[PDB]
Amino acid sequence: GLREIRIHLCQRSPGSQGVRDFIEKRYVELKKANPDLPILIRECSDVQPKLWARYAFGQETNVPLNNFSADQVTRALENVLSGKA
Repeated sequence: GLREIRIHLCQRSPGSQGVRDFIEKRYVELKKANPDLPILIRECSDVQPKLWARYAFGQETNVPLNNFSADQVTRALENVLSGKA
């Protein structure tokens, strides 16, 4: 629903299991779940799990999604990116 999603990950600061879940368990699944969702796993940048989005709405998103769980992040991605922002 957008131009790009770049998860900035790393292991450095506050992280989550929901994030981790997404990262491992849900990665290939969100890649298939949201076909039109560019998915790049990125490295050390800020705290830890930020959601970079650069939508085709042409808006920015770069945010610590530490508080959200595996499915919910992927669905929230769809929420946000296919038509939240």
